[PDB]
Order: sequence, then C-alpha cells, then structure tokens
Amino acid sequence: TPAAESLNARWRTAVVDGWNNAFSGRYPFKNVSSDASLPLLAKYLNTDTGRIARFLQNNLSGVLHREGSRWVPDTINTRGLTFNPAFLKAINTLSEIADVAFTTGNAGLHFELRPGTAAGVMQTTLITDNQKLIYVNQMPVWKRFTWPADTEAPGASLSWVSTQAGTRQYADLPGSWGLIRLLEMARRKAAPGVASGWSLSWQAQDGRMLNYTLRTEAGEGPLVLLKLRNFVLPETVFE
Amino acid sequence: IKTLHLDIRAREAINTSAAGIPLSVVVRIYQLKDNRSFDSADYQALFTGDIIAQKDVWLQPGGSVAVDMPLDDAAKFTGVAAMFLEPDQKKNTWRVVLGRDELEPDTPRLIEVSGNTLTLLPV
Ligand SMILES: [Zn+2]
Ligand SMILES: [Zn+2]
Ligand SMILES: [Zn+2]
Repeated sequence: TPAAESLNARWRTAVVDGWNNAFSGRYPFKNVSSDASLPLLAKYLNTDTGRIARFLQNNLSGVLHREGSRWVPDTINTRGLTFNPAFLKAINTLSEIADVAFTTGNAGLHFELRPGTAAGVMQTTLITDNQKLIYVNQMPVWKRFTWPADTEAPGASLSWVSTQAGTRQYADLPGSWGLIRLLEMARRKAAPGVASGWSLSWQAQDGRMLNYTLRTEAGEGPLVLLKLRNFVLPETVFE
Repeated sequence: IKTLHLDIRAREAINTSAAGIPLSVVVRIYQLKDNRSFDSADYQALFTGDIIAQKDVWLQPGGSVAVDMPLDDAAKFTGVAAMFLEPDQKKNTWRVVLGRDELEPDTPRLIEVSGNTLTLLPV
C-alpha cells in the first residue's frame, strides 16, 4: 500500500482536484443554471487522450485492463491491492458516457426523434441548437438531430398548439446543455418494440402530453449524460 | 367561376390515432393547371409548375372551415388533400380532385372528413 497510497495522491493531483474545480456546482452534475464546459469535459473523458484515460494507461496498465470500451481489474496478480469499488463504478460510467458522446475527440452524437400524438394537441415545435421539428398530426417521420450542433446561440425549446388556447411554451432551456435539460424533464420509458428506442413524454399544461419516440445510434444516446447527475469522482483508486 | 367556395366539415371521430383518440388535421387546397402530377404523386411526395396557389386550413374534430379564395384563371382543377396520421394509400381516400366544371359560383362544395378519409359530397 505505500506505492498504492502515493498512486491515490497522484490520482487526486493529476485528475480529481482538476475535475472538481471544473465541474462542481454545474449542470449536469447539479440541477443549476451554471453549465459544465463541454470542451473541458472532453479533455477529461476522451477515451484515448483524455486526462482520466492517460492516468489509467500510465499508472494502472498492470492491474487494470481495457476490455473493449470497459475498464476491468486483473483478477490474477492484484499487487495485492484492492480497488475502491466506487472507483471502478465511476470509470465504467464515464467510459459509457465517452463511448456514446465523445467518440470524435469532442462532444458530439446523433439521434432521431419521431413525433407522437395526444388529445388536445394540434401542433408541437421542438427546437434544439437551431434544429426544428414541427408536427401537425400527419404521417410521422423520423427526424435526425445532432448534439451539440453548430450555433452561436445553443439551447432547446418546446412549444405546442392547443385545441382551446393558442400557442403555449412548454419550456425554453438556453445553453449548450439545453437538450439534456429538456430530456431530463420528459417522462421516459424504454420502448421494447423500437431499437434503441425510448418513448418521451413532456407533460404540458392542462394535462396535455407532448409525445415523441427517441431512437439512438448507440446505447442511451443523449440520455447517457443524465448519469452525470450527482456524479462523484472518487478521491481514491485503492482501499 | 370567380371565387373558390369549399366547405370542409369534420365528424366527431377524425384522424384517429392508434388509441382511437380524434385529432385535428391539416387540409391542403391546391389550385392546379392539370391533375396528372397531383394524381401521380403519393402522400410522401406531396407533403415532402402545376401549382398556381396553395392554401392550408386547420380542421378540428367535429369542426368546420370555409374556404373562399380567388380562383386564378389558369386553374383547370382544385386538389384537396388531408395530412392524415394513417391515410389509406391503396384506396387513395385521403384526397379528392375537382375540375372547374364541378365548382359552383356562389355556393361551396361540401368536403366531408370522417376517420382517415376525404369525401366530396355530391351536389
Ligand atoms: Zn494485468
Ligand atoms: Zn452519428
Ligand atoms: Zn353570384
């Protein structure tokens, strides 16, 4: 453990101290107005060149192995150290996020949305980073979206038209995390007849439902960033 | 004929979803030079030089909308197509075509929306 304890100290100096300063009290870690920097998050969780991946490659190559897009401990010749279970769980969560949202070396994923219908709804208008999907109860088509998309004013919004009232705002969420903030407000359930599908439902005013089907290109797609909610990077690698 | 008179009437159960819930629907009215391009085009093509004018009306369940628009001289035909959720594409009951001869000068032609169909009520 003297070598293991000096590695725990290297882990906090090289990774955790910086991670905490950069992301504590920011969205998606906390449900607040302040936003985590997407380019800075990429610097930490890039699969190969990220600060976390570099520390694991440089300090843990022996006892910790990459198995696809996963980090797996060595069961044979543990030096004979015991990993902090919260550390393995943390790096596995981050690897899953990186695998879905940071494959290009920067933040960026694609997903599709298919608009649904509901009683009392005439129109829905979903906008994310200047990509608009307007639906008026016609034959539903899958629309492809990018997140983050290139724009000077990032954000997401959702409005709707009622049979009784006119056009109403459901929510308007500015910033680079706009889409994630919007998705967090939806009632979500894994749709087992569509791959990789989730039914999304925003509860608008007067009991009106704003329904969509989300199809991801891999895993949970943009929903994976919700795993950062209350996420804590552990202060130790080993117990 | 100078003006185009159309009345679009909807029954209580129109544009029914899977759950049998009635929904409002958008009806598009086309002022065409000929009916070949319109007829040959399917739902997908139509809703993404024959087009002189285009008009969109919103039809609420159990509702009605009156179309009174200037008939432009080149308009040999009028196309009425409804942007239904699940239209019957084999039957082609989601749209109607009417030639200028089918039009009355002061009186509107009755287009009835019921379920997933548009029916032109005989004069
Ligand atoms: Zn090993
Ligand atoms: Zn893609
Ligand atoms: Zn007259």
